[PDB]
Amino acid sequence: MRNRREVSKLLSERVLLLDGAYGTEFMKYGYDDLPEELNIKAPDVVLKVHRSYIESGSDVILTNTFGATRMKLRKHGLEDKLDPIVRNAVRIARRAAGEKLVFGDIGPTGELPYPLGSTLFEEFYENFRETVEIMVEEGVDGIIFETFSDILELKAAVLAAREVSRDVFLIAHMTFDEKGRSLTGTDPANFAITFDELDIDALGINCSLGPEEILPIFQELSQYTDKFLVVEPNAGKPIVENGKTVYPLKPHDFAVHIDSYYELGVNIFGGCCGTTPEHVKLFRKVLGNRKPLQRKKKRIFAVSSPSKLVTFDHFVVIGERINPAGRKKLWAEMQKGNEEIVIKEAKTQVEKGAEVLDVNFGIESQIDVRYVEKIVQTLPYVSNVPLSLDIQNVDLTERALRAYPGRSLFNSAKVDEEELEMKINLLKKYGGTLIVLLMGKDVPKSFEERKEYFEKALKILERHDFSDRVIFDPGVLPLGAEGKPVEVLKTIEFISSKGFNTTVGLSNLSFGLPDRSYYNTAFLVLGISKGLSSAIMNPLDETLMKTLNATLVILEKKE
Ligand SMILES: N[C@@H](CCS)C(=O)O
Repeated sequence: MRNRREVSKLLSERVLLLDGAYGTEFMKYGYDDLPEELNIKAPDVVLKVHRSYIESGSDVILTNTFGATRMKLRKHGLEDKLDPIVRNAVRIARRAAGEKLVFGDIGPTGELPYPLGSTLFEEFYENFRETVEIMVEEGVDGIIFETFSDILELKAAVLAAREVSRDVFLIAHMTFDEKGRSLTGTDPANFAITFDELDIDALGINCSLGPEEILPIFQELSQYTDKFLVVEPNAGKPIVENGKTVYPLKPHDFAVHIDSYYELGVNIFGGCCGTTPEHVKLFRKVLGNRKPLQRKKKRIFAVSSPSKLVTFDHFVVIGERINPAGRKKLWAEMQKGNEEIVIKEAKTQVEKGAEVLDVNFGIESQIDVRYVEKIVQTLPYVSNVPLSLDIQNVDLTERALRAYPGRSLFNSAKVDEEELEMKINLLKKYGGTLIVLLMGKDVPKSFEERKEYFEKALKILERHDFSDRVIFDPGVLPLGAEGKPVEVLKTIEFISSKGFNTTVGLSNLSFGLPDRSYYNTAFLVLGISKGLSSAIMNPLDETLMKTLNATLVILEKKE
Protein backbone atom coordinates (compact mmCIF):
# COMPACT_ATOMS: atom_id res chain seq x y z
CA MET A 1 0.00 0.00 0.00
CA ARG A 2 2.91 2.24 0.80
CA ASN A 3 5.96 2.67 -1.44
CA ARG A 4 9.56 3.33 -0.48
CA ARG A 5 9.22 7.08 -0.79
CA GLU A 6 6.35 7.14 1.73
CA VAL A 7 8.07 4.81 4.16
CA SER A 8 11.31 6.81 3.92
CA LYS A 9 9.36 9.99 4.70
CA LEU A 10 7.79 8.34 7.74
CA LEU A 11 11.18 7.09 8.97
CA SER A 12 12.71 10.55 8.55
CA GLU A 13 10.02 11.86 10.93
CA ARG A 14 10.11 9.14 13.60
CA VAL A 15 11.81 6.03 14.86
CA LEU A 16 9.44 3.08 14.51
CA LEU A 17 8.83 0.04 16.63
CA LEU A 18 8.91 -3.39 14.99
CA ASP A 19 7.46 -6.59 16.52
CA GLY A 20 8.91 -9.47 18.53
CA ALA A 21 9.43 -13.11 17.64
CA TYR A 22 7.02 -15.50 16.02
CA GLY A 23 8.81 -18.84 15.88
CA THR A 24 9.56 -18.68 19.61
CA GLU A 25 5.94 -17.64 20.34
CA PHE A 26 3.91 -20.28 18.50
CA MET A 27 4.85 -23.13 20.88
CA LYS A 28 3.34 -21.18 23.76
CA TYR A 29 0.04 -21.49 21.90
CA GLY A 30 0.37 -25.25 21.52
CA TYR A 31 1.69 -25.18 17.98
CA ASP A 32 5.14 -26.53 17.25
CA ASP A 33 4.55 -26.98 13.54
CA LEU A 34 6.85 -25.30 11.04
CA PRO A 35 5.74 -21.62 11.43
CA GLU A 36 4.98 -21.17 7.72
CA GLU A 37 2.60 -24.14 7.76
CA LEU A 38 0.39 -22.41 10.32
CA ASN A 39 -0.64 -19.97 7.61
CA ILE A 40 -2.62 -22.79 6.17
CA LYS A 41 -3.32 -25.12 9.08
CA ALA A 42 -4.05 -22.64 11.86
CA PRO A 43 -4.34 -19.10 10.57
CA ASP A 44 -6.07 -18.09 13.78
CA VAL A 45 -2.83 -18.68 15.71
CA VAL A 46 -0.90 -16.50 13.31
CA LEU A 47 -3.50 -13.73 13.58
CA LYS A 48 -3.34 -13.87 17.40
CA VAL A 49 0.41 -13.48 17.47
CA HIS A 50 0.34 -10.53 15.06
CA ARG A 51 -2.42 -8.95 17.17
CA SER A 52 -0.38 -9.46 20.31
CA TYR A 53 2.31 -7.19 18.87
CA ILE A 54 -0.11 -4.70 17.33
CA GLU A 55 -1.77 -4.36 20.73
CA SER A 56 1.69 -3.84 22.33
CA GLY A 57 2.33 -0.82 20.17
CA SER A 58 4.23 -2.09 17.15
CA ASP A 59 4.28 0.31 14.18
CA VAL A 60 5.35 -2.47 11.82
CA ILE A 61 4.73 -6.22 11.84
CA LEU A 62 6.44 -8.96 9.83
CA THR A 63 4.56 -11.56 7.76
CA ASN A 64 4.91 -15.21 8.88
CA THR A 65 7.05 -16.07 5.91
CA PHE A 66 10.59 -16.40 7.18
CA GLY A 67 11.09 -19.84 5.64
CA ALA A 68 8.67 -19.29 2.74
CA THR A 69 10.83 -19.67 -0.37
CA ARG A 70 10.78 -22.70 -2.67
CA MET A 71 14.31 -23.86 -1.79
CA LYS A 72 13.51 -23.82 1.93
CA LEU A 73 9.99 -25.18 1.73
CA ARG A 74 11.28 -28.09 -0.37
CA LYS A 75 13.28 -29.27 2.66
CA HIS A 76 9.98 -29.72 4.49
CA GLY A 77 7.88 -31.23 1.71
CA LEU A 78 5.96 -27.98 1.24
CA GLU A 79 7.35 -26.52 -1.98
CA ASP A 80 3.94 -26.90 -3.64
CA LYS A 81 2.30 -24.76 -0.94
CA LEU A 82 4.44 -21.68 -1.55
CA ASP A 83 1.54 -19.70 -3.01
CA PRO A 84 -1.15 -20.28 -0.32
CA ILE A 85 1.49 -20.02 2.44
CA VAL A 86 2.68 -16.61 1.29
CA ARG A 87 -0.70 -15.18 0.24
CA ASN A 88 -2.38 -16.28 3.45
CA ALA A 89 0.45 -14.76 5.51
CA VAL A 90 0.15 -11.37 3.92
CA ARG A 91 -3.63 -11.32 4.23
CA ILE A 92 -3.48 -12.40 7.88
CA ALA A 93 -0.87 -9.79 8.71
CA ARG A 94 -2.86 -7.08 6.89
CA ARG A 95 -5.99 -7.98 8.85
CA ALA A 96 -4.10 -7.68 12.12
CA ALA A 97 -2.29 -4.45 11.15
CA GLY A 98 -5.14 -2.25 10.07
CA GLU A 99 -3.27 0.88 8.93
CA LYS A 100 0.04 -0.06 10.57
CA LEU A 101 2.87 -1.26 8.29
CA VAL A 102 3.25 -4.85 7.14
CA PHE A 103 6.73 -5.88 5.87
CA GLY A 104 7.12 -9.14 3.93
CA ASP A 105 9.70 -11.26 5.80
CA ILE A 106 12.18 -13.44 3.93
CA GLY A 107 14.91 -15.48 5.51
CA PRO A 108 17.78 -17.47 3.92
CA THR A 109 17.45 -20.91 2.32
CA GLY A 110 19.83 -22.83 4.54
CA GLU A 111 21.84 -23.59 1.34
CA LEU A 112 25.41 -22.28 0.91
CA PRO A 113 26.54 -20.83 -2.44
CA TYR A 114 28.73 -22.98 -4.66
CA PRO A 115 31.53 -24.03 -4.00
CA LEU A 116 30.60 -24.37 -0.34
CA GLY A 117 27.20 -25.71 -1.36
CA SER A 118 25.94 -26.48 -4.87
CA THR A 119 23.84 -23.35 -5.56
CA LEU A 120 24.69 -20.77 -8.22
CA PHE A 121 23.72 -17.07 -7.91
CA GLU A 122 21.09 -17.53 -10.64
CA GLU A 123 19.13 -20.14 -8.68
CA PHE A 124 19.10 -18.11 -5.43
CA TYR A 125 17.91 -15.13 -7.51
CA GLU A 126 14.96 -16.94 -9.08
CA ASN A 127 14.08 -18.48 -5.70
CA PHE A 128 13.73 -15.09 -4.01
CA ARG A 129 12.09 -13.45 -7.01
CA GLU A 130 9.08 -15.80 -6.80
CA THR A 131 8.35 -15.12 -3.17
CA VAL A 132 8.76 -11.35 -3.64
CA GLU A 133 6.29 -11.43 -6.61
CA ILE A 134 3.58 -12.84 -4.34
CA MET A 135 4.26 -10.33 -1.58
CA VAL A 136 4.18 -7.33 -3.93
CA GLU A 137 0.85 -8.58 -5.44
CA GLU A 138 -0.63 -8.96 -1.96
CA GLY A 139 0.37 -5.45 -0.95
CA VAL A 140 3.20 -5.34 1.50
CA ASP A 141 4.63 -1.98 2.66
CA GLY A 142 8.17 -3.26 2.46
CA ILE A 143 10.32 -6.40 2.36
CA ILE A 144 12.90 -7.31 4.96
CA PHE A 145 15.57 -10.01 4.35
CA GLU A 146 16.27 -11.23 7.89
CA THR A 147 19.01 -13.36 9.38
CA PHE A 148 21.25 -13.70 6.33
CA SER A 149 24.59 -15.44 6.83
CA ASP A 150 26.12 -15.12 3.39
CA ILE A 151 26.59 -11.99 1.26
CA LEU A 152 26.12 -13.67 -2.09
CA GLU A 153 22.77 -15.20 -1.14
CA LEU A 154 21.71 -11.83 0.32
CA LYS A 155 22.86 -9.92 -2.84
CA ALA A 156 20.76 -12.33 -4.91
CA ALA A 157 17.73 -11.76 -2.67
CA VAL A 158 17.92 -7.96 -2.86
CA LEU A 159 18.62 -7.85 -6.61
CA ALA A 160 15.65 -10.20 -7.22
CA ALA A 161 13.43 -8.04 -5.02
CA ARG A 162 14.42 -4.82 -6.82
CA GLU A 163 13.83 -6.46 -10.24
CA VAL A 164 10.24 -7.30 -9.16
CA SER A 165 9.61 -3.80 -7.82
CA ARG A 166 11.55 -0.57 -8.09
CA ASP A 167 9.05 0.88 -5.64
CA VAL A 168 9.11 -1.36 -2.58
CA PHE A 169 11.04 -0.36 0.56
CA LEU A 170 13.81 -3.01 0.98
CA ILE A 171 15.72 -3.82 4.14
CA ALA A 172 18.75 -6.15 4.14
CA HIS A 173 20.01 -7.77 7.38
CA MET A 174 22.86 -10.10 8.20
CA THR A 175 23.25 -11.90 11.53
CA PHE A 176 26.71 -11.85 13.15
CA ASP A 177 28.34 -14.13 15.72
CA GLU A 178 30.07 -12.93 18.88
CA LYS A 179 33.27 -12.16 16.91
CA GLY A 180 31.28 -9.87 14.61
CA ARG A 181 31.38 -12.17 11.57
CA SER A 182 28.71 -13.81 9.40
CA LEU A 183 28.90 -17.57 8.69
CA THR A 184 31.03 -16.99 5.54
CA GLY A 185 33.18 -14.31 7.10
CA THR A 186 31.64 -10.94 6.53
CA ASP A 187 32.15 -8.26 9.21
CA PRO A 188 29.85 -5.24 9.65
CA ALA A 189 32.10 -2.80 7.78
CA ASN A 190 32.30 -5.16 4.80
CA PHE A 191 28.49 -5.71 4.91
CA ALA A 192 27.84 -1.96 4.96
CA ILE A 193 30.42 -1.01 2.32
CA THR A 194 29.15 -3.74 0.00
CA PHE A 195 25.41 -3.14 0.43
CA ASP A 196 25.33 0.62 1.02
CA GLU A 197 25.72 1.14 -2.67
CA LEU A 198 23.04 -1.30 -3.85
CA ASP A 199 19.53 0.07 -4.35
CA ILE A 200 18.20 -0.99 -0.97
CA ASP A 201 16.63 1.43 1.53
CA ALA A 202 17.92 0.15 4.87
CA LEU A 203 20.49 -2.15 6.46
CA GLY A 204 20.33 -3.85 9.81
CA ILE A 205 21.14 -6.74 12.12
CA ASN A 206 18.93 -9.33 13.82
CA CYS A 207 19.34 -12.53 15.80
CA SER A 208 22.24 -14.54 17.12
CA LEU A 209 23.07 -12.16 19.94
CA GLY A 210 21.45 -9.98 22.56
CA PRO A 211 21.24 -6.19 22.65
CA GLU A 212 24.46 -5.74 24.63
CA GLU A 213 26.52 -7.82 22.24
CA ILE A 214 25.09 -6.28 19.06
CA LEU A 215 25.80 -2.68 20.08
CA PRO A 216 29.44 -2.57 18.97
CA ILE A 217 28.57 -4.54 15.81
CA PHE A 218 25.71 -2.15 15.10
CA GLN A 219 28.01 0.81 15.74
CA GLU A 220 30.46 -0.39 13.13
CA LEU A 221 27.62 -0.91 10.66
CA SER A 222 26.25 2.53 11.40
CA GLN A 223 29.58 4.20 10.63
CA TYR A 224 29.73 2.90 7.10
CA THR A 225 26.27 3.57 5.72
CA ASP A 226 23.91 6.51 5.28
CA LYS A 227 20.89 4.24 4.67
CA PHE A 228 18.16 3.69 7.27
CA LEU A 229 19.13 1.32 10.11
CA VAL A 230 17.13 -1.47 11.69
CA VAL A 231 17.98 -3.74 14.62
CA GLU A 232 16.24 -6.73 16.21
CA PRO A 233 18.39 -8.37 18.90
CA ASN A 234 17.45 -11.69 20.44
CA ALA A 235 16.27 -11.29 24.12
CA GLY A 236 19.80 -12.11 25.27
CA LYS A 237 22.14 -14.74 23.87
CA PRO A 238 20.53 -18.18 23.52
CA ILE A 239 21.31 -20.46 26.50
CA VAL A 240 20.16 -24.06 27.08
CA GLU A 241 18.14 -24.90 30.22
CA ASN A 242 16.25 -28.01 31.36
CA GLY A 243 16.33 -29.45 27.85
CA LYS A 244 16.35 -26.60 25.33
CA THR A 245 16.96 -23.04 24.16
CA VAL A 246 15.89 -20.11 26.36
CA TYR A 247 16.35 -16.36 25.84
CA PRO A 248 16.73 -14.92 29.39
CA LEU A 249 16.67 -11.14 28.91
CA LYS A 250 13.67 -9.59 30.63
CA PRO A 251 11.77 -6.54 29.30
CA HIS A 252 13.44 -3.91 31.44
CA ASP A 253 16.93 -5.24 30.80
CA PHE A 254 16.26 -5.31 27.07
CA ALA A 255 14.53 -1.91 26.86
CA VAL A 256 17.31 -0.01 28.63
CA HIS A 257 19.33 -0.45 25.44
CA ILE A 258 16.99 1.53 23.24
CA ASP A 259 18.76 4.82 24.05
CA SER A 260 22.18 3.51 22.96
CA TYR A 261 20.72 2.33 19.64
CA TYR A 262 18.93 5.63 19.13
CA GLU A 263 22.22 7.47 19.57
CA LEU A 264 23.76 5.32 16.85
CA GLY A 265 21.05 6.33 14.43
CA VAL A 266 18.59 3.43 14.57
CA ASN A 267 15.43 3.96 12.58
CA ILE A 268 13.39 0.89 13.41
CA PHE A 269 13.81 -1.07 16.60
CA GLY A 270 12.35 -4.47 17.43
CA GLY A 271 13.29 -7.91 18.71
CA CYS A 272 14.05 -11.38 17.28
CA CYS A 273 13.95 -14.86 18.85
CA GLY A 274 12.99 -14.74 22.51
CA THR A 275 11.28 -11.33 22.31
CA THR A 276 7.66 -11.40 23.52
CA PRO A 277 4.69 -9.02 23.54
CA GLU A 278 5.70 -8.06 27.11
CA HIS A 279 9.02 -6.91 25.77
CA VAL A 280 7.36 -4.98 22.94
CA LYS A 281 4.93 -3.23 25.31
CA LEU A 282 7.80 -1.81 27.32
CA PHE A 283 9.77 -0.92 24.19
CA ARG A 284 6.74 1.15 23.17
CA LYS A 285 6.76 3.09 26.48
CA VAL A 286 10.52 3.61 26.37
CA LEU A 287 10.85 4.51 22.70
CA GLY A 288 8.00 7.02 22.74
CA ASN A 289 8.00 9.57 19.88
CA ARG A 290 11.51 10.38 18.66
CA LYS A 291 12.92 11.85 15.48
CA PRO A 292 15.92 9.87 14.18
CA LEU A 293 19.49 11.17 14.55
CA GLN A 294 21.65 12.40 11.67
CA ARG A 295 24.82 10.50 10.77
CA LYS A 296 27.92 11.15 8.67
CA LYS A 297 29.30 7.89 7.17
CA LYS A 298 33.07 7.40 6.93
CA ARG A 299 34.08 7.44 3.23
CA ILE A 300 36.46 4.72 2.10
CA PHE A 301 37.95 3.09 -1.01
CA ALA A 302 37.82 -0.70 -0.37
CA VAL A 303 36.92 -3.90 -2.26
CA SER A 304 35.72 -7.15 -0.74
CA SER A 305 35.13 -10.86 -0.82
CA PRO A 306 32.86 -12.63 1.78
CA SER A 307 35.70 -12.84 4.28
CA LYS A 308 38.06 -10.01 3.37
CA LEU A 309 37.71 -6.26 3.16
CA VAL A 310 40.76 -4.78 1.41
CA THR A 311 41.17 -1.06 2.07
CA PHE A 312 43.54 0.95 -0.11
CA ASP A 313 45.40 2.57 2.79
CA HIS A 314 48.54 0.50 2.16
CA PHE A 315 50.15 -0.90 -1.01
CA VAL A 316 47.87 -3.45 -2.68
CA VAL A 317 49.34 -6.35 -4.61
CA ILE A 318 46.86 -7.44 -7.34
CA GLY A 319 47.88 -10.84 -8.82
CA GLU A 320 48.03 -10.74 -12.60
CA ARG A 321 48.28 -14.47 -13.29
CA ILE A 322 44.71 -15.54 -14.14
CA ASN A 323 45.03 -14.24 -17.66
CA PRO A 324 45.33 -16.73 -20.58
CA ALA A 325 47.43 -14.32 -22.70
CA GLY A 326 50.58 -16.13 -23.75
CA ARG A 327 49.47 -19.09 -21.60
CA LYS A 328 48.35 -21.65 -24.21
CA LYS A 329 47.56 -24.30 -21.64
CA LEU A 330 45.39 -22.06 -19.47
CA TRP A 331 43.69 -20.70 -22.59
CA ALA A 332 42.80 -24.21 -23.74
CA GLU A 333 41.61 -25.35 -20.32
CA MET A 334 39.38 -22.30 -19.89
CA GLN A 335 37.61 -22.85 -23.19
CA LYS A 336 36.78 -26.33 -21.97
CA GLY A 337 35.53 -25.09 -18.60
CA ASN A 338 38.34 -26.14 -16.22
CA GLU A 339 37.84 -24.58 -12.73
CA GLU A 340 40.55 -26.43 -10.86
CA ILE A 341 43.42 -24.95 -12.95
CA VAL A 342 42.18 -21.40 -12.32
CA ILE A 343 41.68 -22.23 -8.61
CA LYS A 344 45.27 -23.44 -8.25
CA GLU A 345 46.58 -20.15 -9.73
CA ALA A 346 44.45 -18.11 -7.29
CA LYS A 347 45.56 -19.92 -4.17
CA THR A 348 49.27 -19.80 -5.01
CA GLN A 349 49.13 -16.05 -5.70
CA VAL A 350 47.39 -15.36 -2.41
CA GLU A 351 49.90 -17.60 -0.67
CA LYS A 352 52.71 -15.36 -1.99
CA GLY A 353 51.09 -12.09 -0.91
CA ALA A 354 48.45 -11.12 -3.50
CA GLU A 355 45.60 -9.31 -1.65
CA VAL A 356 43.32 -9.02 -4.73
CA LEU A 357 43.25 -11.19 -7.91
CA ASP A 358 42.84 -9.99 -11.49
CA VAL A 359 40.71 -12.45 -13.54
CA ASN A 360 40.61 -12.29 -17.35
CA PHE A 361 39.04 -14.60 -19.93
CA GLY A 362 40.99 -13.86 -23.14
CA ILE A 363 38.94 -13.88 -26.36
CA GLU A 364 35.54 -13.57 -24.65
CA SER A 365 33.42 -14.78 -27.59
CA GLN A 366 35.42 -17.98 -27.12
CA ILE A 367 34.31 -18.56 -23.53
CA ASP A 368 31.12 -19.97 -22.03
CA VAL A 369 29.30 -17.18 -20.16
CA ARG A 370 28.16 -19.81 -17.65
CA TYR A 371 31.82 -20.50 -17.03
CA VAL A 372 32.56 -16.78 -16.36
CA GLU A 373 29.61 -16.75 -13.92
CA LYS A 374 30.88 -19.78 -11.99
CA ILE A 375 34.53 -18.68 -11.73
CA VAL A 376 33.51 -15.23 -10.55
CA GLN A 377 31.28 -16.66 -7.86
CA THR A 378 33.90 -19.26 -6.81
CA LEU A 379 37.33 -17.62 -6.34
CA PRO A 380 36.40 -15.27 -3.52
CA TYR A 381 35.41 -18.26 -1.38
CA VAL A 382 38.27 -20.60 -2.19
CA SER A 383 41.11 -18.07 -2.41
CA ASN A 384 39.53 -15.82 0.26
CA VAL A 385 40.32 -12.54 -1.52
CA PRO A 386 38.50 -9.94 -3.67
CA LEU A 387 38.75 -9.92 -7.44
CA SER A 388 39.67 -7.34 -10.06
CA LEU A 389 37.22 -8.36 -12.90
CA ASP A 390 39.21 -7.93 -16.12
CA ILE A 391 36.45 -8.12 -18.78
CA GLN A 392 35.96 -6.38 -22.10
CA ASN A 393 32.39 -7.18 -23.25
CA VAL A 394 29.67 -5.12 -21.53
CA ASP A 395 27.19 -8.03 -21.52
CA LEU A 396 29.69 -10.39 -19.93
CA THR A 397 30.67 -7.72 -17.46
CA GLU A 398 27.08 -7.30 -16.34
CA ARG A 399 26.85 -11.05 -15.79
CA ALA A 400 30.04 -11.15 -13.72
CA LEU A 401 29.06 -8.14 -11.60
CA ARG A 402 25.59 -9.41 -10.81
CA ALA A 403 27.06 -12.62 -9.45
CA TYR A 404 30.16 -11.32 -7.65
CA PRO A 405 30.24 -12.03 -3.88
CA GLY A 406 31.24 -8.66 -2.49
CA ARG A 407 32.40 -5.33 -3.83
CA SER A 408 34.66 -5.79 -6.84
CA LEU A 409 37.29 -3.77 -8.69
CA PHE A 410 36.39 -3.63 -12.35
CA ASN A 411 39.37 -3.74 -14.58
CA SER A 412 38.99 -0.78 -16.66
CA ALA A 413 37.24 1.74 -18.67
CA LYS A 414 39.30 3.97 -20.94
CA VAL A 415 38.48 7.68 -20.96
CA ASP A 416 35.65 7.43 -23.47
CA GLU A 417 32.22 8.86 -22.64
CA GLU A 418 30.25 5.91 -23.94
CA GLU A 419 32.48 3.23 -22.51
CA LEU A 420 32.52 4.90 -19.08
CA GLU A 421 28.77 5.40 -18.90
CA MET A 422 28.03 1.75 -19.62
CA LYS A 423 30.56 0.46 -17.11
CA ILE A 424 29.42 2.96 -14.47
CA ASN A 425 25.76 1.97 -14.90
CA LEU A 426 26.56 -1.65 -14.34
CA LEU A 427 28.68 -0.67 -11.28
CA LYS A 428 25.96 1.58 -9.87
CA LYS A 429 23.49 -1.31 -10.16
CA TYR A 430 25.54 -4.25 -8.92
CA GLY A 431 28.09 -2.38 -6.79
CA GLY A 432 31.83 -2.03 -7.31
CA THR A 433 34.79 0.18 -8.06
CA LEU A 434 36.50 1.02 -11.34
CA ILE A 435 39.96 1.26 -12.79
CA VAL A 436 40.06 4.16 -15.26
CA LEU A 437 42.87 3.85 -17.83
CA LEU A 438 44.21 7.26 -18.89
CA MET A 439 44.03 6.94 -22.65
CA GLY A 440 41.41 7.27 -25.35
CA LYS A 441 41.39 5.70 -28.77
CA ASP A 442 45.14 6.25 -28.82
CA VAL A 443 47.84 5.77 -26.21
CA PRO A 444 49.11 9.04 -24.75
CA LYS A 445 52.85 9.65 -25.14
CA SER A 446 53.56 12.22 -22.45
CA PHE A 447 52.60 13.31 -18.98
CA GLU A 448 50.66 16.27 -20.39
CA GLU A 449 48.45 14.05 -22.53
CA ARG A 450 47.80 11.81 -19.57
CA LYS A 451 46.88 14.79 -17.39
CA GLU A 452 44.36 15.89 -19.98
CA TYR A 453 42.77 12.44 -19.98
CA PHE A 454 42.73 12.56 -16.18
CA GLU A 455 40.87 15.88 -16.25
CA LYS A 456 38.41 14.67 -18.90
CA ALA A 457 37.84 11.59 -16.82
CA LEU A 458 37.12 13.70 -13.75
CA LYS A 459 34.56 15.74 -15.69
CA ILE A 460 32.72 12.56 -16.75
CA LEU A 461 32.97 11.00 -13.31
CA GLU A 462 31.55 14.18 -11.73
CA ARG A 463 28.60 14.05 -14.06
CA HIS A 464 27.59 10.54 -12.98
CA ASP A 465 28.62 11.07 -9.39
CA PHE A 466 31.21 8.32 -9.35
CA SER A 467 34.41 10.18 -8.47
CA ASP A 468 34.82 8.32 -5.20
CA ARG A 469 34.72 4.89 -6.80
CA VAL A 470 37.72 4.95 -9.10
CA ILE A 471 41.43 4.17 -9.12
CA PHE A 472 43.55 5.58 -11.95
CA ASP A 473 45.88 3.58 -14.21
CA PRO A 474 48.30 5.98 -15.96
CA GLY A 475 48.96 3.44 -18.71
CA VAL A 476 52.36 1.76 -18.57
CA LEU A 477 53.76 1.19 -22.07
CA PRO A 478 56.49 -1.27 -23.14
CA LEU A 479 60.07 0.05 -22.88
CA GLY A 480 60.85 -1.51 -26.26
CA ALA A 481 58.08 0.57 -27.82
CA GLU A 482 59.36 3.96 -26.61
CA GLY A 483 57.10 3.63 -23.61
CA LYS A 484 58.86 6.58 -21.89
CA PRO A 485 58.23 5.37 -18.28
CA VAL A 486 59.39 8.66 -16.75
CA GLU A 487 56.17 10.11 -18.12
CA VAL A 488 54.14 7.49 -16.26
CA LEU A 489 56.04 8.09 -13.01
CA LYS A 490 55.25 11.81 -13.38
CA THR A 491 51.56 10.96 -13.83
CA ILE A 492 51.53 8.68 -10.78
CA GLU A 493 53.06 11.46 -8.70
CA PHE A 494 50.49 13.90 -9.99
CA ILE A 495 47.44 11.67 -9.42
CA SER A 496 48.66 10.80 -5.92
CA SER A 497 48.96 14.49 -5.10
CA LYS A 498 45.28 14.86 -6.00
CA GLY A 499 44.31 12.23 -3.46
CA PHE A 500 43.41 9.41 -5.85
CA ASN A 501 44.60 5.81 -5.72
CA THR A 502 46.65 4.54 -8.63
CA THR A 503 47.49 1.16 -10.14
CA VAL A 504 49.49 -0.08 -13.17
CA GLY A 505 49.70 -3.21 -15.31
CA LEU A 506 53.29 -3.57 -14.26
CA SER A 507 54.38 -6.39 -16.49
CA ASN A 508 53.48 -4.43 -19.63
CA LEU A 509 56.63 -2.36 -19.13
CA SER A 510 58.90 -5.28 -19.91
CA PHE A 511 56.90 -7.89 -21.87
CA GLY A 512 59.13 -7.75 -24.92
CA LEU A 513 62.59 -7.85 -23.34
CA PRO A 514 65.01 -10.06 -21.35
CA ASP A 515 65.50 -9.55 -17.61
CA ARG A 516 61.95 -8.17 -17.42
CA SER A 517 62.00 -9.05 -13.73
CA TYR A 518 64.59 -6.37 -13.10
CA TYR A 519 62.81 -3.66 -15.05
CA ASN A 520 59.53 -4.50 -13.27
CA THR A 521 61.22 -4.23 -9.84
CA ALA A 522 62.96 -0.94 -10.71
CA PHE A 523 59.74 0.55 -11.97
CA LEU A 524 57.69 -0.69 -8.98
CA VAL A 525 60.14 0.83 -6.51
CA LEU A 526 60.22 4.13 -8.40
CA GLY A 527 56.42 4.12 -8.74
CA ILE A 528 55.83 3.47 -5.03
CA SER A 529 58.13 6.35 -4.17
CA LYS A 530 55.83 8.64 -6.22
CA GLY A 531 52.65 7.43 -4.47
CA LEU A 532 51.65 4.31 -6.46
CA SER A 533 48.84 2.62 -4.40
CA SER A 534 48.82 -0.79 -5.99
CA ALA A 535 49.84 -2.79 -9.02
CA ILE A 536 48.68 -5.72 -11.14
CA MET A 537 51.85 -7.79 -11.01
CA ASN A 538 53.35 -11.29 -10.75
CA PRO A 539 53.37 -12.31 -7.08
CA LEU A 540 55.37 -15.43 -7.91
CA ASP A 541 58.35 -13.20 -8.91
CA GLU A 542 60.35 -13.64 -5.71
CA THR A 543 62.88 -10.85 -6.41
CA LEU A 544 60.03 -8.48 -7.18
CA MET A 545 58.06 -9.31 -4.05
CA LYS A 546 61.08 -9.25 -1.72
CA THR A 547 62.24 -5.91 -3.11
CA LEU A 548 58.67 -4.65 -2.73
CA ASN A 549 58.67 -5.60 0.92
CA ALA A 550 62.08 -3.98 1.39
CA THR A 551 60.79 -0.79 -0.20
CA LEU A 552 57.77 -0.63 2.15
CA VAL A 553 60.00 -1.18 5.19
CA ILE A 554 62.47 1.46 4.03
CA LEU A 555 59.72 3.99 3.39
CA GLU A 556 58.23 3.19 6.82
CA LYS A 557 54.97 1.78 5.53
CA LYS A 558 55.48 -1.51 7.40
CA GLU A 559 58.22 -3.50 9.15
N1 LIG B 1 10.95 -13.22 12.01
C1 LIG B 1 11.42 -14.59 12.37
C2 LIG B 1 12.96 -14.53 12.55
C3 LIG B 1 13.61 -15.94 12.66
S1 LIG B 1 15.41 -15.89 12.78
C4 LIG B 1 10.69 -15.05 13.67
O1 LIG B 1 10.29 -14.14 14.44
O2 LIG B 1 10.56 -16.29 13.88
